[PDB]
Amino acid sequence: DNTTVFTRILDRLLDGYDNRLRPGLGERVTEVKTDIFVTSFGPVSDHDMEYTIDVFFRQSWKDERLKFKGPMTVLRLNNLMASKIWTPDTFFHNGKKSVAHNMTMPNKLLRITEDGTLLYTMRLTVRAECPMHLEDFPMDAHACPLKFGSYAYTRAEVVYEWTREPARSVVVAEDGSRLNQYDLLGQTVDSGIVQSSTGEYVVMTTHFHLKRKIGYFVIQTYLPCIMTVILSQVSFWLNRESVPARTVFGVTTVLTMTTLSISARNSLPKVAYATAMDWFIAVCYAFVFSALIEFATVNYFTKRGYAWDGKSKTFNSVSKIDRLSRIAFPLLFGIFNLVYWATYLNR
Amino acid sequence: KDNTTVFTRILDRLLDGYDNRLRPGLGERVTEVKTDIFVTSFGPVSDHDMEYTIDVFFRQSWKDERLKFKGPMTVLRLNNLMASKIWTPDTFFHNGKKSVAHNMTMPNKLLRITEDGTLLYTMRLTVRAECPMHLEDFPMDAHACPLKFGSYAYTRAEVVYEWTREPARSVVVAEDGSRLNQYDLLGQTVDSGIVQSSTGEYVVMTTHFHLKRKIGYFVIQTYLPCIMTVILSQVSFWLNRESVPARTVFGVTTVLTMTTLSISARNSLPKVAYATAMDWFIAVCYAFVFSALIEFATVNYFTKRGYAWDGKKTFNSVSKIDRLSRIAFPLLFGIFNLVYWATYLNR
Amino acid sequence: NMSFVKETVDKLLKGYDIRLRPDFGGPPVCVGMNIDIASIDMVSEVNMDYTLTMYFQQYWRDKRLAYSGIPLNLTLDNRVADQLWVPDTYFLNDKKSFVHGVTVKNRMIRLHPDGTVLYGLRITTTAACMMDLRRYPLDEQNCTLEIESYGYTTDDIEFYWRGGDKAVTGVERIELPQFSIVEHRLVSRNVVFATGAYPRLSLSFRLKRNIGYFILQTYMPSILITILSWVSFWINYDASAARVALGITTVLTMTTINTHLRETLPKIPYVKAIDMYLMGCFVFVFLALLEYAFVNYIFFGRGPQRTDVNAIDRWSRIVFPFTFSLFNLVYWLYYV
Amino acid sequence: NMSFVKETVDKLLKGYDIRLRPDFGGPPVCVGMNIDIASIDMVSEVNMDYTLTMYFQQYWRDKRLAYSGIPLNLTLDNRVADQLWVPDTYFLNDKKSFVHGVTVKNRMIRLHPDGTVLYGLRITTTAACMMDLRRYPLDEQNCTLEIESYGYTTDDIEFYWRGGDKAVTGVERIELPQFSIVEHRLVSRNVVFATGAYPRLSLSFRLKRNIGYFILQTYMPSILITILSWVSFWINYDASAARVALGITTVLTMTTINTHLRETLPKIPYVKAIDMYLMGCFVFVFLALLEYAFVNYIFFGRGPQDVNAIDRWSRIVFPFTFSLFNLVYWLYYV
Amino acid sequence: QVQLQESGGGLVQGSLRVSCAASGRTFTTYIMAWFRQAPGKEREFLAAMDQGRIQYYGDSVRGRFTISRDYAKNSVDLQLDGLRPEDTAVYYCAAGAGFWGLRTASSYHYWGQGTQVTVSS
Amino acid sequence: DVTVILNNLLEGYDNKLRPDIGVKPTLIHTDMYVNSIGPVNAINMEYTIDIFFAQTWYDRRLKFNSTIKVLRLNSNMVGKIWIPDTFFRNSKKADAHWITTPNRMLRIWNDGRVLYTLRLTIDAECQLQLHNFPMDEHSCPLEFSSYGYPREEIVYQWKRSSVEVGDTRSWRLYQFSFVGLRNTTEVVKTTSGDYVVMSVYFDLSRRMGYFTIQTYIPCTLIVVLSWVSFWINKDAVPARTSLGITTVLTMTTLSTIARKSLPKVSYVTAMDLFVSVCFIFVFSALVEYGTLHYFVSNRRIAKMDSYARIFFPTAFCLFNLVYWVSYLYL
Ligand SMILES: *[C@@H]1O[C@H](CO)[C@@H](O[C@@H]2O[C@H](CO)[C@@H](O[C@@H]3O[C@H](CO[C@H]4O[C@H](CO)[C@@H](O)[C@H](O[C@H]5O[C@H](CO)[C@@H](O)[C@H](O)[C@@H]5O)[C@@H]4O)[C@@H](O)[C@H](O[C@H]4O[C@H](CO)[C@@H](O)[C@H](O)[C@@H]4O)[C@@H]3O)[C@H](O)[C@H]2NC(C)=O)[C@H](O)[C@H]1NC(C)=O
Ligand SMILES: CCCCCCCC(=O)OC[C@H](COP(=O)(O)O[C@@H]1[C@H](O)[C@H](O)[C@@H](OP(=O)(O)O)[C@H](OP(=O)(O)O)[C@H]1O)OC(=O)CCCCCCC
Ligand SMILES: CCCCCCCC(=O)OC[C@H](COP(=O)(O)O[C@@H]1[C@H](O)[C@H](O)[C@@H](OP(=O)(O)O)[C@H](OP(=O)(O)O)[C@H]1O)OC(=O)CCCCCCC
Ligand SMILES: CN1CCc2cc3c(cc2[C@H]1[C@@H]1OC(=O)c2c1ccc1c2OCO1)OCO3
Ligand SMILES: CN1CCc2cc3c(cc2[C@H]1[C@@H]1OC(=O)c2c1ccc1c2OCO1)OCO3
Repeated sequence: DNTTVFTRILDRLLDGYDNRLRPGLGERVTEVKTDIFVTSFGPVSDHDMEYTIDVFFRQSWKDERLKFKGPMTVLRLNNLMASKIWTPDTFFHNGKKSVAHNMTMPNKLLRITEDGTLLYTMRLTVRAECPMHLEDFPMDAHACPLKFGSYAYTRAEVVYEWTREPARSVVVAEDGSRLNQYDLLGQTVDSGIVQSSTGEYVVMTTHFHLKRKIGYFVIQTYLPCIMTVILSQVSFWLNRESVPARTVFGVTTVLTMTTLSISARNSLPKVAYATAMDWFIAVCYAFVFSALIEFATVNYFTKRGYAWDGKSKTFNSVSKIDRLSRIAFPLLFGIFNLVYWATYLNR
Repeated sequence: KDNTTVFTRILDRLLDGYDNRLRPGLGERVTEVKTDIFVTSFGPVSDHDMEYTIDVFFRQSWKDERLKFKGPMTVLRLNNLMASKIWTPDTFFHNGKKSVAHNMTMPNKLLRITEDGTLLYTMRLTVRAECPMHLEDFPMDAHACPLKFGSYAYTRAEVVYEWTREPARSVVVAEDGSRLNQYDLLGQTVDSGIVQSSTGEYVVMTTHFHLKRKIGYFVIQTYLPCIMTVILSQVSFWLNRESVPARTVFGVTTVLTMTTLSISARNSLPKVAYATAMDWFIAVCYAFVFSALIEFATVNYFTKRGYAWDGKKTFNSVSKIDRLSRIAFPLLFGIFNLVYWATYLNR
Repeated sequence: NMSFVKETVDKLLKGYDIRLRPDFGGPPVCVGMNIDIASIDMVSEVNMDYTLTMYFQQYWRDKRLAYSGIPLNLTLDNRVADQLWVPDTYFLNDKKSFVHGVTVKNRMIRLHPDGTVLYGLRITTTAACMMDLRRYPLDEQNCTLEIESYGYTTDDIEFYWRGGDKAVTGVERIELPQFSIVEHRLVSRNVVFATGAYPRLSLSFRLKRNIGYFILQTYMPSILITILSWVSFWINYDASAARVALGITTVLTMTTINTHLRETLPKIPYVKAIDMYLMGCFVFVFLALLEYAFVNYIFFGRGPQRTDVNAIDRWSRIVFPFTFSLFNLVYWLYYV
Repeated sequence: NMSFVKETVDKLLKGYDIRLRPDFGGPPVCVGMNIDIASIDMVSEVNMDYTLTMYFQQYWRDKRLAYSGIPLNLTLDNRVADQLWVPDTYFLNDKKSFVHGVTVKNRMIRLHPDGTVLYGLRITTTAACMMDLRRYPLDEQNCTLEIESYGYTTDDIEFYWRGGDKAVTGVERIELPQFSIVEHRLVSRNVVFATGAYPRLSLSFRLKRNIGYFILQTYMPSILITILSWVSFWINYDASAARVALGITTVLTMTTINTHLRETLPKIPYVKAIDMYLMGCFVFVFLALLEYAFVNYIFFGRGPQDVNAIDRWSRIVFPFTFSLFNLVYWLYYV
Repeated sequence: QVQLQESGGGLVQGSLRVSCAASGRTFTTYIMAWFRQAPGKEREFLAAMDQGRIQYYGDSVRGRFTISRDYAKNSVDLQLDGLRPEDTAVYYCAAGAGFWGLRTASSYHYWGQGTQVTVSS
Repeated sequence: DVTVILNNLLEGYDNKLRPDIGVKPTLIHTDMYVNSIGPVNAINMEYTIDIFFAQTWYDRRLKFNSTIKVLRLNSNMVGKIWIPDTFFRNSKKADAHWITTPNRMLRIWNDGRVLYTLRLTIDAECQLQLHNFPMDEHSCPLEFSSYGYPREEIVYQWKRSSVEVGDTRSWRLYQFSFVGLRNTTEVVKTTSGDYVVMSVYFDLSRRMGYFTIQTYIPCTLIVVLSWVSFWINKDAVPARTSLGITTVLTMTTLSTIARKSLPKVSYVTAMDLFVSVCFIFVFSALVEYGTLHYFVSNRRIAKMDSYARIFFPTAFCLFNLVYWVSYLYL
């Protein structure tokens, strides 16, 4: 008895219905309320300057053409009928390649409340477009936007909203971080207006705020360069007569800084300016360069070729520029570390 | 109104009694499909996959007697929706891996009807064909990359493919369609062959493209550093016979440099598992460097003392095998270069 | 034997509505799940996901599809599954998934005379599992697969594992080159949400990473380079270009090992166990050259001002292998 | 109200033919085009192309769709576009392109009372370039986009940039990570063939490559390694292992820089301008150890058969030679 | 050094157009804004245009004013419309890449010199 | 005429039903013309293969009496005839081609004989047991059966000329060498019911002659280069030290290569064993110089060069004897 009335309601919905045109095309603006549930904020590619996110994307809008009367108050349609009802063309302004899933059935729900207010809760996967300012690599933070609006319809035709308080509408799942590089602090929900060539559009916005973890770069990139510079300054406490030892030392510490430089620049998008890591590596490379130049200035003033014996003709003294550089270079490197780590942990 | 009515009536009564399943000349004759290709952008030949992207217009023409008409025009333009209800020959590229019919912004198909019945079917294709490449003479080689295409279900007795123009003028590449990083397109070559099978005998149009790899990149990246490293290994002979750590550092770290050159000349190079000519050259140059340090071990066996010649007791004679290695190794290196660059440039 | 079966099929599809749940006003239909796994293809730590290829089979009964008079189980063509009711089951972990289409789209319909229908898809999914990789490579992840009805609540549909202990077969026929499966589980439960209570099953695994690659590739060379850093203590202190070149080429070798393992291992930019280990070994080889610099400044520098070189060498042979052994003890007790 | 609008759409699309060109016997239809570029995603020097995301919009006045009695512009659902006429426009430079499909497929049909119809498409296309990388990384590229009608000739269809020089917008929004857009030009032309003159448009760019990054990564360390090669000149000839370790470890470091910039940079196997600079620096570093071979053979070999002359001469010659090399390089390419 | 130089009038009974030039940096990828500070030490958000041309507005001033940018000449332009006497304050140009942003003064890290606009009846 | 024949065939034909659905199992004679085996992915354990896949069966609901005797049709009849649901059991990716037309075909003869042939590229899966790398042989399968139909409903059978093979010189086989080929038949027991599973095994083995001139010759020569130190005097200590430690660095530069074109399997291959024992020998050479320098100079070790010059080449030649004989001949 109930299924008979149900199939009669299903048959007599779409009689005289037209899915080509907006509900109230001359009457009112069509208010569409929107809810988002992020199940995973997937992995953020720095080379492509993009990110991946998975959402359940709930919509709701009142359609006068789909009132009904029956036993129940709420319906649940096929996608065969959800392709036969007007549905607002919500595209994503920064989408690169996005997928509406259909395993196993198409992931589309359409509820009809008995007043005619639809509820259309589909499940997506969004490969978005977050432009990154990388002056402060890797000690930086930036916002990544998720921005949707209607495509064909203007502000005069379709106006979007949120289903709740706006900061509570976009809900990230608790186990839905799914990042290794960055660290999601929180979202910021907003609403805005574009001026395209075709008219003003209501454009929603969710920002996602991301700070990069820096422990990997302190272990891999910063500390080996620091210890290499510490070695290049250390060599001064070898004696001035051991020319091949300090020579091999200086040139191969420059080779070590070369290896660290190229391996640190490899794992990074090829931006066209000076990242903070590039400043650090270049100045450390300059220190290891200046150490070997200082040893050359030591070697030019040697006058002798043999070592001081362990018991006592003349001998060499420790050169004065050795005693100068032993105080000079670690002080300059410590001053540069204070300036660097005080400048770039502040922004 | 008159032209639209006549045109619409001709289109609506063109498909009277037609079947798409049957060949024109079903039991009568052989369908004479006449093909023509304009190659716009001959894309990147991939050495890593034995493939090449070709991006072609593809025009083929045949006569359908069932679809003749009268009227003011001789030329009838068709929608692709109406052209899907007309027989077209099942042409497939024999060595195509994965090719794409373009669908922007419409499907890029065409079908004109001449009033006598000779059709005209142009479409923009993009074929990732298979080119069997042999790297026995890397990088001093030529390749022959074909396009083999025939019908699939219709044999030699039922369809015959021809070329529209004279075959030298049919497959014409663009003047601005080189788009090769690492080759010269040295002229195409056509043929109209016949290839047997188990399910009958079929008609195959081949079109070979003849290529030639440029050489100068591997000269400046691979050949010149190996040559200069071998000459730098020969540099060690013109020292004295007392500087054991210096000539030792020469003989060991030049082997290290040749190892680095072998690694990062072979990694940027597709992994065929046989002896390419570059690998022959790098292995022989590596053998020269190894022979240089074996020469120094032979020298260092016969030294008898640890002091070199003063500015002003007795001293060392210059070694005889140092006097013979200067004549031996650069002459052998020149002989091997003449043998190499005289052998592999006749190929 | 063809006409009668054809008439029964055409009677079953006559007047059928695909938009009607079995027993639409009354009880929940009990759809029974049954997975057979072909393979796990890859487990990517970068995108935090695995890739599962499986045979995914659903048992339920719809009494509109009951037939009598035939003693067979009527296996139909897969194109009749567009003309039946099939459940709206999805995968919550699904990044990317497709039913294969060679040489047809891989579906089955196998009807039973009491109305029971089997429905088998052949699915390659890419399920998303969060990982903690702070114990890489000595870790054990687990990764799941969440199966759930989309629109029907638990008032309308129910789920169960068909043969609830041994539904998912083929788990132990899987040989991953990089991991090992300790054990799988089968959790049957019902979520409660704001819109209603939905049924949800969840196959889970427990992967263990095999460390035979990492000992041979990443740990043993670092150990042997760190041992070769210590040969300078058995070298006399007068030889500067022996001990300096030894310690310098040793820190260069540790730098090259660290950079090549930064290249070949999957790029996971936070702190892992192999990073702590390689950094600690680099610190050891660093101190083994600071020792010689300290010895050279004591002998050749604090000589004429007028503290024993052989004492520092003997005490270093006592300390550095014992310190390295304590470091290995703390490491291989902590990360196990 | 709404019933009149529904009856209006139904009688506009009553008896409509989706194969007739607008004014099928009369004049050619004018299609005015309009692009809002969202972004340029990647510029791949290996594959010689670029990925271009835009809003490709068209205008043509179709007199079979002119309504009356309604003041508002009829913006229909995008699924009426399978029931209309559209131009057969394609892209000559294209490799692989797609109208986006989330959440529904991105079209718009915005009708107008005279019969003007807007046709919008959010297209992420991939357009090819022929790149002159012979001056890499100091090049100026010219990447275009070539729009052409497919079946209709210029007797049937006409293409113009709607607005002259201000059709294509949003190029100033584009912030490429390594390029910098000098200039975009807009070209409208009919292309004479043998089969018939076809219309063509041409969006184009110019991409000046940004060069301070290679000063950071690639040029500066080769300069400093080249200067560290010279340190052997200010060392006594008796110290053999020092000058040999200098020259040898210096050519080893140059080998590592050349190999990891063979691996780091985009891989295009012909002669570039960074390759000439790196190979020239390798030649200078090689000559600076041939110098020590020259010194050691003249003193310790041809002693019984000057050293400060050769060293003092090289200290003046090699900096002048290297500065002349930098002068020739950075004025011949720039 | 980044210089955010302002312009525009400061007194009316009407309309007003207040611009804000930039130098030292290409701000194409940066969210530029206008603020307002009455005597009372409160930085109130007014308007912001994103890199993707999106106008965000303050809540108290929504629909009254209009923000636009010249992305080529690197400037932001606030068009004033229908001025209350309570629109009497200093107008602060700002730029940034707003982090916990678009409404909060601790997101913008580049600032204008501030321009007084005095409106009475 | 032939149009009338096809319209008479399609009348009353149910393509939801197996032919002979209660009568007998549908016997299918299959055939396979392999174009090319693509590059065998050793890491993901795939391999590409491009085939023509031909099936025959008798459908007695497609009988027709005429003069034509054969219906050499397009791909247009395919969606209306019962087509067997043959899936490839170890495929990860498989595509029938759709350029320029659907690459399918259909030939209906008058007694009901039906030929169906579609062109397929397949990224088939096979497990690669990477013991004895790079000297290993394999047999990568290609299995197929019906999907929904059991043994009682569909039986496959090979024809007499079961796998027809092209020239093998046009194939995309970089590293491996095509040495063998066989077919088989098994019947599996899956949960839905017993399935007749065909298979084709592709026997592949190596072209070894690459890792000789990439890794084996350099590792052996650098072991000899480590031995070079022994014929140098004891009192040149920086030369011996630089020899040992830079030889170790170049061993590490070669152990870089040792796991290039492989998945991260967690056992010792022949390549890993070779590179590891060479690294152990160079390690032992430098530790030997350390024990020669401290036990003599810094304070029979005093003659230990004359012991090492015989002891290390003997152990290396015995290691090459045992290694190469065990991993080639056994
Ligand atoms: C990148 O690379 C592209 C491709 O090379 C560059 O694009 C080229 O830009 C130039 C400059 O804008 C273009 O030249 C101009 O063409 C226009 C259009 O004229 C066309 O249509 C006319 C009718 O509408 C027709 O009369 C023209 O016919 C001429 O040219 C054809 C060519 O075959 C010839 O056969 C005829 O005999 C005529 O000579 C043509 O079809 C034209 O209006 C321009 O003229 C102006 O500018 C010139 C000086 O340049 C001046 O003398 C004139 O008085 C007038 O002011 C001009 O000729 C060229 O067409 C573009 N190339 C292509 C393939 O379209 C691009 O500039 C590069 N850089 C960048 C940054 O993108
Ligand atoms: C990059 C550094 C560049 C430094 C450039 C420096 C260029 C420069 O002119 O240096 C001079 C001198 C270095 O001389 P240095 O100590 O190397 O050499 C001693 C000097 O020659 C004495 O004159 C000798 O004694 P005497 O005459 O026979 O009795 C002594 O002989 P012996 O004891 O062997 O028998 C030599 O060792 O430095 C300073 O005085 C402090 C400068 C601090 C500079 C601090 C710079 C940061
Ligand atoms: C890979 C190369 C392998 C070479 C293997 C070569 C193996 C081999 O045979 O070596 C022995 C010898 C090396 O001679 P070389 O000149 O190096 O050494 C001299 C030789 O030992 C004299 O006997 C010494 O005389 P004396 O008693 O002190 O008075 C003399 O001492 P001093 O006067 O200086 O104090 C030494 O300098 O070579 C040849 O005779 C020609 C070989 C031609 C080899 C041609 C090779 C091209
Ligand atoms: C598919 N179902 C029902 C419809 C629906 C509609 C939605 C939604 C999720 C869901 C899911 C299901 O319903 C939930 O409430 C929910 C769902 C799945 C996963 C969840 C959920 O809450 C926390 O985690 O998020 C916003 O609008
Ligand atoms: C799409 N248009 C019209 C139809 C057509 C049909 C074709 C063809 C190209 C074209 C192009 C257009 O027409 C041309 O004649 C032509 C076209 C584009 C580019 C060309 C052309 O000739 C040389 O370079 O190559 C073979 O058959």
